[PDB]
Amino acid sequence: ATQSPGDSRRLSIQRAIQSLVHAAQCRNANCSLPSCQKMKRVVQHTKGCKRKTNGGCPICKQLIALAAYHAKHCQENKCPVPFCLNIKQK
Amino acid sequence: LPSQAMDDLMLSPDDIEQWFTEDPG
Repeated sequence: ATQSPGDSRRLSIQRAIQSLVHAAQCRNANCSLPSCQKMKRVVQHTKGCKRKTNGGCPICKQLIALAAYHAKHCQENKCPVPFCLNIKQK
Repeated sequence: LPSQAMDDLMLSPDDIEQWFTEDPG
């Protein structure tokens, strides 16, 4: 088997991240992948929000999760993602 | 770039996945 908690869990976050990453990196608010919009807007929901984590709006949280636990593995300091190149400040 | 990785890293994916692709038509 590949991943059994989730090839579907992983691949689904992998996509979450890839979307997220894309959404981070993609700066076209009218990319129309509105689902790209969305993720992007999710990054962007997240960051225009501060209740993201502080309150408990976990889009951002599961996005920080998403992004950071992503970050944790994308060694990059420069282009797309929320806590990605901000968690990635070493 | 390493965008993909095991779900051991990441906590509950549940949200952003919907944001990645829910079905909005």
